Amino acid sequence: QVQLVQSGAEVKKPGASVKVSCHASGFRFTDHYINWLRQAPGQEFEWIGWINPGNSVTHYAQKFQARVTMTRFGSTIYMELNRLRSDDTAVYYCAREPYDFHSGLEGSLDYWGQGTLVTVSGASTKGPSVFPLAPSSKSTSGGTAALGCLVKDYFPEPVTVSWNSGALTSGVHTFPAVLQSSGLYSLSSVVTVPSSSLGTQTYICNVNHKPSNTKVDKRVEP
Amino acid sequence: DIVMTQSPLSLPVTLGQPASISCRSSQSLVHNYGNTYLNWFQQRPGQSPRRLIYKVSGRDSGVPDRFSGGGSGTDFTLKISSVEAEDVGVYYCMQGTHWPRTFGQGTKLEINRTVAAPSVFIFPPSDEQLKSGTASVVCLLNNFYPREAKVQWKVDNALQSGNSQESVTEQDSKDSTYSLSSTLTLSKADYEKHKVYACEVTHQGLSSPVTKSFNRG
Ligand SMILES: *[C@@H]1O[C@H](CO)[C@@H](O)[C@H](O)[C@H]1NC(C)=O
Repeated sequence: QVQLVQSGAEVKKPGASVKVSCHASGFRFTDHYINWLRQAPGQEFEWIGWINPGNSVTHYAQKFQARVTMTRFGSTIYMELNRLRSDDTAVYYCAREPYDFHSGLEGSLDYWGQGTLVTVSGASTKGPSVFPLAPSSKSTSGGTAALGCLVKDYFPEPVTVSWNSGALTSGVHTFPAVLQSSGLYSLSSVVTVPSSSLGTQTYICNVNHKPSNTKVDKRVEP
Repeated sequence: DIVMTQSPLSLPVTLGQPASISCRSSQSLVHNYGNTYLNWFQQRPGQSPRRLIYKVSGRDSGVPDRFSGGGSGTDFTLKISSVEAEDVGVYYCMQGTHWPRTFGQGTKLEINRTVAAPSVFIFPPSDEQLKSGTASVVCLLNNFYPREAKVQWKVDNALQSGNSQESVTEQDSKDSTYSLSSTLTLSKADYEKHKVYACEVTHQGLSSPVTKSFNRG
């Protein structure tokens, strides 16, 4: 099965460098080369370039030609962007492009990675505080209860939140982050569970803020 | 260097109805042995792109039959015969004839379904948080349509004017609904100055405003 697993979200200061990873599996680089692109939120996709993961022969768009470097080791492809600036904050993607030994690169992308968020900021990073959103009688509806986790005061984005170590995904709503007046983010993740289960099942929010290397497992009790 | 333009930048479509998106290129996308390298990708909320169409009219196994693509030279079209809940997201066109690869601005397929009333919940400040100095009350609106909803914070029947944040999710890939989170934040001092904290919600699926509330004590 084809998988393109990229590295974690990073945060650098202006002028510094960022190196992004893309580990490939399920195919060979013999007949599949690797593209790197990026996407600013409000913008569309910008194409960064491609690499032949065999001989490490590269081809960069002129916009990034001066400060980009694509490399490879084993089944992992790296994309290094130097002299970072404020408008380099975007979600970076790797993508697979099949290769024919006659006619060469097919003009298409078939598989993408999950992408990595890269933000450029001089500000220091800050891990999040995690407070419970406890299920109450004010949280119950049609025999269903809603509980959650409030992730506050972190910088920068993003924070990933799972529930019960990936054993719970149904009814989960992880809301988009909100910027406070402090200059810090804050988001809330919630889930609807059976009310009849509030005394038998265990509900844990797993919070990860990789830019600060912070991991918080909070237990939500009724 | 080969500019791509998409004709409806936003496309409100009711379920079970067809839809079409146009892509226009500044140059001819025909290459070598007559191959026209035009691609159509789909990007659902919070996911990676997924290829729907290759070489103008090619479609992989796994991509639904309701997806088709046509056109020629500098004018192409992606068509969905009957729009479904999972079709929500942003669609892109991408050329592969020349370098650099270029995309369209993207078409936002906004899905329209029956009116859904929101599930209104509320959460009092945590005990761990109160020991820090701040208090955050959370108002939760679950699975409603349309997207337009009003949330009003009431502190002892006093309409609040500037101590809350708000956030709306993207459209759900299964029920085409929305969810909303409001967070009223005060100092532990200002939290302990009042008693009743309420969120009043106004939405088209509610005959009368639903007011959730909790009193300290
Ligand atoms: C959206 O779909 C509903 C369900 O059939 C339909 O009645 C309505 O007219 C559509 N659009 C609007 C503007 O409500």
